[PDB]
Amino acid sequence: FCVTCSIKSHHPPKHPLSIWSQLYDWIDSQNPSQYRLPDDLVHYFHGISRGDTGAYKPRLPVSCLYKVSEDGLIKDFLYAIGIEAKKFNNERKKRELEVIPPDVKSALLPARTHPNLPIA
Amino acid sequence: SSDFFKNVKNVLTDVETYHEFLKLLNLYVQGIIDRNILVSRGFGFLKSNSGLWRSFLSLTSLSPEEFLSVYNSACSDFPECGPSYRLLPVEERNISCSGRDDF
Amino acid sequence: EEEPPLPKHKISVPDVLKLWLVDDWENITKNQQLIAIPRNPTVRAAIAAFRESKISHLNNEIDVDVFEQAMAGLVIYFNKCLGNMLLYRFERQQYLEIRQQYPDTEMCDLYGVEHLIRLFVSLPELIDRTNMDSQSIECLLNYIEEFLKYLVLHKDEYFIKEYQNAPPNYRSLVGV
Amino acid sequence: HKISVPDVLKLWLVDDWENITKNQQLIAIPRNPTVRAAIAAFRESKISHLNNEIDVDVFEQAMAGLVIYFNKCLGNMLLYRFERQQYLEIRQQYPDTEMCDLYGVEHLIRLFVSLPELIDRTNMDSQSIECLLNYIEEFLKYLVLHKDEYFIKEYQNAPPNYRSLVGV
Amino acid sequence: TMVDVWMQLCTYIDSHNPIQFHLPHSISSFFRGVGSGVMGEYIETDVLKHLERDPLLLKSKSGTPILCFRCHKSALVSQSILACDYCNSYWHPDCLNPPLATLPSNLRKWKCPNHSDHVTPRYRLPEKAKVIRVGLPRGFKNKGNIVIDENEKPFKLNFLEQIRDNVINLRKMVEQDEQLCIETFSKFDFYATRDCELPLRILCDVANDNLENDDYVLALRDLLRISKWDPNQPVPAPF
Ligand SMILES: [Zn+2]
Ligand SMILES: [Zn+2]
Repeated sequence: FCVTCSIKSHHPPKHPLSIWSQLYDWIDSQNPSQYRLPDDLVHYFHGISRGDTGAYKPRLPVSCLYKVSEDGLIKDFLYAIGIEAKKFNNERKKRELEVIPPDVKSALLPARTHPNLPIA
Repeated sequence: SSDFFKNVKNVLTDVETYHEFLKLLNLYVQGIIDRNILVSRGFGFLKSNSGLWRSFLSLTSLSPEEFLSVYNSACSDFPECGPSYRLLPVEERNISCSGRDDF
Repeated sequence: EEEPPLPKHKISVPDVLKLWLVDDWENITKNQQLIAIPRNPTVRAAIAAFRESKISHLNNEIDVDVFEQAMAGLVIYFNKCLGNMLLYRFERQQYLEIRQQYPDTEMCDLYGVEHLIRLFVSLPELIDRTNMDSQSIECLLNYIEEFLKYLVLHKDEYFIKEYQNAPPNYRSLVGV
Repeated sequence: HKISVPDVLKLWLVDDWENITKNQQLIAIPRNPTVRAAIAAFRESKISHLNNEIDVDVFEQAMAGLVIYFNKCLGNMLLYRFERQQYLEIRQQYPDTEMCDLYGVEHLIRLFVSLPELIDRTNMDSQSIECLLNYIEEFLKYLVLHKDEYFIKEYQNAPPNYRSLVGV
Repeated sequence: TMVDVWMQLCTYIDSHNPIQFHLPHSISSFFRGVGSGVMGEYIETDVLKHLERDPLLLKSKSGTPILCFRCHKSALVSQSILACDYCNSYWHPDCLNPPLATLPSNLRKWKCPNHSDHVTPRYRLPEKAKVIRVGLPRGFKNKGNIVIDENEKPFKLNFLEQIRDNVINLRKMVEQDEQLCIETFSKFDFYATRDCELPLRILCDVANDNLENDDYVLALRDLLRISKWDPNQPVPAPF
C-alpha cells in the first residue's frame, strides 16, 4: 500500500457481542446486561481452523426521552441546593441606613423613627 | 441528606409519585423553576410527615414564615394577566373615543 | 432518524502520532518488527499519570467525579478489549505466548501506550456503532484528545524508540 | 417524489397549525420581509454561485414559475378556515397590490411542503421534477438557516369582533 | 420543461374547486399527541380512553380505599372527591390550592397537582423515539422534562410487647405536654387576651415601636407620598 494520508485504522477482531455491549455502558454506572445464551457464539455451519481467518462453511430540536440514574440526580440536587443556600445566607446579612425610602418590611427599620420623630 | 432521601423513599411508597418528586428536583437543578416553586410544590408531596417537611425546609434554607409568604403565589402556575384575559393587537388599541380626555 | 444527517465526530490526533501510527503499522507488517513485551511504563501507569497530572486543575466535584469514572472506565475497557481489536495476525502469536506463559498478570499491566493510541483512534467508530448521547460522546472524546496531547508532551519517555526482528521460529509458527 | 423538511420547520409548521386553529391566533398580514423579497434573496444567493448558463436559465425560469404559482395559488389552497375573513379584509384594504407583495414565508413554506402532492397529479418530465425539488430543498435549508430574519416571532390574538365575524 | 410544469400546475389549480389547507400526513403523524380533527382542526389525542361525573367515590375496582391525599378523609366530610387520571390518587375539590368551584368535565382527563408536567415547558417528541439511557453520572443538561423513569428479613416477631410500650410512651409524652401547658395558663391569658389594649396604649401615647412604625409605613403607602415632609405621627389622614 502507498497512501499519503489514509486517515483510518484497521485491526482484525473476534466475534463483537461482548465488546459492543460494554462500550455502551462505559461512561455509565449501570453494569452491562446479558442475553439468551445458546444464540451467542455458535458455528452457524462455520467450522473454523486455528488461524481464525474467514471461516468457509442547521438547528435541531430537543427530541428524545432520556433515562437518568437516580443516584446522580439526587447527588446533583444536594450540591445544587448547597450553593444556592449559601448564596442566600450570604445576602441574608442586612446592614443598611436610609431616611426616606419605603422598601420592605425588613430587618433594619429604625429609620422610620427618624422622620416621624422631630415633629412629634 | 442521605437520611432525608431514604425517608422520602419510605414516605412515598408509590414509585410513580417518588419519580415525580425526583423530576421536580431535576427541573430545579437545571434551572427551569426556582426555589420558591420547588418548596411550594414539594409541600404537596411531603406534608404527611412533619419530620420530612422540616428537613426539606432546612435543606432549602427557608424559614416557615417565608414559606407561608410564598406558598399561595408559587404553587399554581397561572398567567399574570389571569386565566381569562388576553392582550390585544396594536392596531385595535387606539379605536376612537371622541369624548375621552387625557385623564 | 433525525433530519437525515447528523455529522460524525473526529479526534484531532496530532500529526506526529499519525506518522507514528502509519510507520509502526508499516514496519510491523513488512519489516517483521515486534513490540518489547512487556513494557515500562505500562498502560495503568500512563493512565494514573494522566490522572494525577490533570486532576489538580478541576474546579468542581461534578467534573472530578465524571473524570474519575471516565479514567477508571478506560482502564477496565483496555482490560476487556485488548485481546479483540488491538493486535494483528503477526503478533497474535506473541500474544498467545504471553497469554499462555504469564498465568494471571493483567493485560493492561503487560501492554503499553503503543496499544493505547490505537484504541484512542478507533473510538469514533465504536461510539458510532453504539447508541450513546451527545454529551457523553463529547465528554469521552475531549478526555481522549487531551490524553493524546499529554502523550505528545511525554513522547520521549512513553514511546520506545526501537523494535526487534521476529525470530525464525516465530515467523515460521505464524507463517505469514 | 419525496422531500427533506428539517425538523425545526416541521415543529414550526405544527405549532402554527395549533396556534391558528385551536388557540385563535393570526399573523400580521403586511410582512416586513416580503415573499418577493425572500425569493429575490435566495435567487441572488444561488446565482452568485451557480456554474453554467444552462443552469442559470433553468434556475431563473424555476424561480419565475415559483412566484407566479404563489400569486395564483395563495387564496385557493393555502389558508385555514380561520383566515378567510382576514384574507377578504386584506383584499378590501389593498385591492391593487398582490399576494406575492402581501404575504410571507409562513405561507411560502406551506406551498413548498405541499408541492409533492401537487406534482403527484402533475406528470411532467422527471428531469424537471428533480430540478424543481432540489431547488425547493435548498430553499428550505436557506430559510431554516436564516430563521432569525424571515420568520415572525409572536402571533397576534384575533379580536372579539373578528371572532364573531368568522364564527367557523 | 419546468415551464410546462408551471403550465400544468396552473391548469390543475384553475380547473379544480378550492379547499382548506392540511399539512401532509408525514408532518401530521410525526409527533406524539397531535392529531387531525373532524374539520381539519388540531386536537390533542389525550382524552378519556374509556368513552356527567360520579360525585362521590367510595370503593375502587382494585379494593384500594378512597381517601384524599392531603387531608386523608373519605369523600364524606365533603360531598365530592376527584380521581386523578394519571396516578392512583384522589383529591377533594376543596383541598387543591385554588379550590375548584365545580368538578371538571367527564370528557377530559384531569391531572392532580402532584405531577411535574405542570411546570415543564411543553415540548413534542417524535413518534420514533428510542429512549436513550444517558451514562454521564453527573452534570447532564436535560431541558428539565425529557428524563423518563430513572431506571436502575422475615422476622415472625408476633408480640404486642412493643405495641404496649409504644402506647405507654405516647401517654407519657401527652402527660408531660399537658402539664407544661396547663402550668403556663394564667399567663397565656394575660399576655394574649389583654394584648388588644396595650397597642391602644402605644398608639394613644405615641411611643415608637416597630409595629407602630410599620403601620405608619402602611398608611404612607396607601396615601402614595412622593417627596414632601411626613406630616406627623397622628396626622396622616386616611382617617
Ligand atoms: Zn382532602
Ligand atoms: Zn396525579
